Formats: sequence, C-alpha cells, structure tokens
Amino acid sequence: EVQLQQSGAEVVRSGASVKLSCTASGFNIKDYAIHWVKQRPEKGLEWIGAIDPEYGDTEYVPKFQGKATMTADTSSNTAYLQLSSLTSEDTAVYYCNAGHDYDRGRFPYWGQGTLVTVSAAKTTPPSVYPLAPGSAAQTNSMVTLGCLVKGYFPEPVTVTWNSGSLSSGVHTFPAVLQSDLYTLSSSVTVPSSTWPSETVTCNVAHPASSTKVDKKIV
Amino acid sequence: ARHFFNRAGEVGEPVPDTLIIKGSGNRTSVGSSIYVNTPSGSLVSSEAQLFNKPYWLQKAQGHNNGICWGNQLFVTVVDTTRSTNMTLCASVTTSSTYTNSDYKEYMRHVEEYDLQFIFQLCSI
Amino acid sequence: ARHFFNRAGEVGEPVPDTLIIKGSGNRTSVGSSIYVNTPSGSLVSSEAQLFNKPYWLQKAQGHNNGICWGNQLFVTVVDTTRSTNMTLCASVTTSSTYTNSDYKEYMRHVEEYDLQFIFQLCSI
Amino acid sequence: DIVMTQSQKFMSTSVGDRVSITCKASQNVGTAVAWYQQKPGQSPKLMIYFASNRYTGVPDRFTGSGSGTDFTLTISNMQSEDLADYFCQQYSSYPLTFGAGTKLELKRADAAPTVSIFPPSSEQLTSGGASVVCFLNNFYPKDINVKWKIDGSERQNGVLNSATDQDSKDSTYSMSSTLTLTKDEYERHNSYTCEATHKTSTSPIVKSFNRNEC
Repeated sequence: EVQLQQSGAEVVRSGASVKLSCTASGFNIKDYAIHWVKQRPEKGLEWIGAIDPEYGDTEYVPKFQGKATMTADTSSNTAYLQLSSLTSEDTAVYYCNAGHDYDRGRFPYWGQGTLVTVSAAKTTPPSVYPLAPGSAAQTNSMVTLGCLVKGYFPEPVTVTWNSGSLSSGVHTFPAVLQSDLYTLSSSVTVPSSTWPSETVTCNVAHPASSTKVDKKIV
Repeated sequence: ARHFFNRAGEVGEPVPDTLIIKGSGNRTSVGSSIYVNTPSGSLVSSEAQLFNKPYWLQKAQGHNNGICWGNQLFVTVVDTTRSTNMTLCASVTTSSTYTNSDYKEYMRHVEEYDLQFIFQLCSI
Repeated sequence: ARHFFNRAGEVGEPVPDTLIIKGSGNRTSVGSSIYVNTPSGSLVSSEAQLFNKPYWLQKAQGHNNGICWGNQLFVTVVDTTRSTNMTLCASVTTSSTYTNSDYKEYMRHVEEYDLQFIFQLCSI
Repeated sequence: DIVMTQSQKFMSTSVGDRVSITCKASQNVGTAVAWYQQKPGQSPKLMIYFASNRYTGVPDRFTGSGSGTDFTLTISNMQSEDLADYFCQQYSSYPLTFGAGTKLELKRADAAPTVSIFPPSSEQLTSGGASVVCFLNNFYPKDINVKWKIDGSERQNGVLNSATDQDSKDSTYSMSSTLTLTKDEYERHNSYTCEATHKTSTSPIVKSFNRNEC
C-alpha cells in the first residue's frame, strides 16, 4: 500500500517549462527523504536532488542546478519537480523515489515514472492496421495474429488484446523511429479452434492522442 | 558549571580597546567573547526531597492565613528530581543483520501526582 | 566508581542469543562483556577519623562484657586514611646531563601506632 | 564525483548457474553501496543496500559483498524472473552516482523460429500505402537474417526491423520485419516472400504469398 503516483507524460516544445508532481511521500511528522532520478536512454540513471519534507531542505547536483527546481508542500502531497529551459537532452523518464523514512542510498519505493519529451512537431495519433492470415494456406495448428501501429508520436503506446485477457503467447516489439514518427508491432498466437471461432480484437491506447479498438476478420 | 564555550557569530558589543593588547601577526581577529556555561543539577537524593511528606499551615506569612476565597485553591509544584526521559524503540522491519534503518527512536516523559488536602470549616 | 573497562581474553559465558541482535557485516564478534570498574576512596578528612579519640566500653553487644579471658586482648585495626606511599630516589651516578639511568626509584610505606588501654580488675 | 564502473554491459549465463556482477568505485566508499533491479517497462526495485543487506522482499538467492572500492552481486542459482538490468549506486558523498547498465541473458537451449507473413490489410490498401509484415517468434540464438523477395528479387529499401529482447519466461527472442511500399508499387508485383535463415537449420524458412491468389 506504499506506491507513488506522478503527474503523467507530457509533450513540450523547446524553451518551455514543465512541472512534475509526486504523491503519498511527504507528510507532517513523517519525515521521508525524497529523491528524484533521471533516466536517459544513453546515460542510464542520474541523481537529481534530495528534498526532505517536514523541513524543506534542498540538495542538488551541480549539473542540474539552475535546470531543476524542487518544491515540497507539507500538507498532503509532495514532491514537485520543475525544469526550466527544456532542451533535447531533457527527454527522459523521471522517477520520484523515497527511501523509507530517511537516507540516500535506499530507494525501495519508486514512482510510476513520468516520460517527458522535449521536441517540436506535435502529437500525431497512431494508425492501427490489422494483420490477418492469407487465404486458406495455413489452417491448424495455432494461428498468429498481429496489429501494426504506424506513424505516431510520441512514445509510448499500450497494446492489449482480449481486453486484458490472454497474456500468454503475445509479443510486443520495440518501436522504430523513422521520418520523425514511431512504428510499433504486436503479435499474438492462439489455437486454430479459437480464431475465427471467437472474436480477437487488439486495443491500442496512446496517452497523448487517442485509444483505438480494431477487431480481426478473415 | 559543567562546561564552558563561546557563541558563533559576530560580537555585537566588542571588547574595549583599553582591555586587550592587539596582536598578533596571525590571530588579529579577536575571538568570540560571548561566554555561556552549561548547567548541571548534580546529585538528586531522597534526603533532599520536599514531597511525599505532609505540611501543616500553622502560620501564614501574609495576612491571608490559609483562607480559600472563592472556594478554590492554587497549588504550584516544580519537581526536576523525576525528570528522567524514557527512550522507546519500535521496529519497522527486522533485517537479517542489525541495521539502524529498521528502528524508530522516540522520547517519552511521565509525571505522577497525588494531591492530598485537609481543610477546616470556618464561619464569618 | 572511578573508571570502567573490560577484560581481555575469551568470554567464558557468552551473552544469550535472546539478548543481542547479531551484526553486522563487520563487527560480528561480540565484544568482551566482562566489565569491572576501578574503585576510588574519594576524600579523606580529619572529621571522618575514628582514631586518636578514646572509646569506653559502656555496654558490650555480646555476653562477654569486655572480660579478657586468658589475660590477652585482640585489637584489630584497618586504617587506609594514612596509606601515602613515599617515593625514594637514590643516585647511582651523576652524569653531566640528566639521565634516568643514574637513579633508582624505590617504594616505601610506614605505619605508626600507639595502643593505649585502661583495664579494670575483677574477681570471680 | 565518484565514478561507478561496472565491468560488462551484457552478461551470459544459463538457468540454475551462478552469476557475479562487479562494481568498481573510483574512491573508497566503505559499504555505502546499493544494488537495484530494473525490468523493461518498469521502475527499478531495490535489492541490496549497505553492500550486503537484503531489503524486505528480496530472496536469499541474491547476496551482496565487497567494501571500499570493489563490490559484487552474486545470484546463486537462477530463475527466468531474474532477467533484468542491475545497477550499483554510491551514497558515500554527494552527488549520488550510478553504474552503467548490465543486461543478464540466459544461455537456454536453441529453438528454431516460427515465421508468419501477413499481406497488407484491405483497410491499409485504401490509404494508398502497403505494409507487409513478417514475425519471427521464439528463436535462439539472437543471430538471424531476414531476406525480402519481391517477384524473386531481393528488396533492400523500405525494410524496418525491430528485435525484441530476451523473453523473461522462456528465454527466447522475437523479431518483426515490416516492408512498407506505396499501393501503386505493391500492385505492380505478384510474389512476396519472407525468408528467415537461422543456425538451427541449414535451409531458410520460407513464407510467401501471391497478390493475385490472395
């Protein structure tokens, strides 16, 4: 029952500020030492700073001083992290971590993660295309089905099939960036007695744009 | 007086020039001249106790010879001979080895009193 | 109790498993739990002296009311208030400079007593 | 700035074996070192902190060790669920620093891929575009080559490949290959073929379809 909820992914143009929030870390009388970690796909993990609710103490990294500003609201709440002049090097996933009660080293309680994308253009919704077998040259046993997600921005998209049911035999392929747009692929394998006997539908949820639902037909 | 030490920060009222011969090559900056001593209550003993023994108001120092006007009585008590602060330690977890992060330390103090009075009825 | 310290060597009787949470990465070996303290006689004063003043055996605690059977008397005395140990230094040689090898140090203690009695003749 | 240098970026092993990951410090940090585990698409989970103390949660399978400047994480007998990234962290002095990523992969036995080709859907062909996909699922080892043939001729331009990391459940790999053409160019040819060559067979696995027949 100790989980940390953040603000959510945001697409920002260059030169604008963004404010990230945390939850359930930072109470009166307790006490915590909240840390923030940046995850760049190239530099791994980078520590940002350590803030203590009930005191509002602040420690930063010389790399991020002037880039990251930290605030703490003693009621509720906590912990707000805001970045000023956003550049391409700030595109990363930020985590709000709290070692239990105090200290540095310990991050046993991590936030859900917030993906910030600092770039131009705009949020383009995904194009979902079904991938059905060809004619009658397949039959038993077991059939592979797929849904192709092309021309979307930004990462990520959530691809599910039978409304959360059936999690075995699925394959989610990493996205590929081409022409400043992403492309994802997903496949699922079901027995031949299942499809097209019962319906198989793939759901593509894109938080910055729109959710789509597409059923697979012969 | 247990120990002596000086305060950090600027001396608001500096030592007069007439009282110190300035040095020193080095030094030159007059050290902090704000002295304070830590107190200490020394030994507490049962022979020094004022309580747990009766007091009879034979004669009052003032003109009010123990008359509780308004049917009320104010009894003030200060007792530092029972000021022991108990330390409580609660475990959040129990690691395989001893780790300070597994325990929370608390401060608790208690005071126990029993007020006993004997009054005399009076008419006016 | 002047000072506290622990003994070196193996602990013949270790602390029970129930009473210590073992650590610690390092540590792991329980320190010596054989504690003993040095004593100190504190202040010696003339007001605390038992001697150099007469004592009259008015009444005895036992049935023998001061009768010296066998015409002998045992008087036991313990007096640590005059335990000063004198240090003696004898010169073996006298070098041009000061050298510790030229002197021998000795320990000497003295005790001076004067037993005074007053007896009463009795017949049986 | 204390630099955390981990030996290898990737690490090979098999189910049941014993793995040791090393973390070298640029300064003496005593025992102020913590280890974390991060699975793909998830937030890191604390494993060991204070060099050799397991956090509430973590099985006795994981053991930390070291002091000063050389630290090591050991996994005595493995499970499929242990496939993830492992980081070491220094917290002796600010700023806090982490080590480079370390991917643990399994050496589990080598299966042949399952190849399925899919022509462009009728819906996508209405948009003026045509994408032909080819899924290569549950193969080992990673080394594999996909060849696209259009009317028997090898096609190089327009291919997009996406290789999956090792599956956390059965230690297999997957790959998706998408050939994207215009509808005009797609309708000018008949035969489309996806060939997968892998070390588990001396002949390529061929999946094909004809535009006219399907």
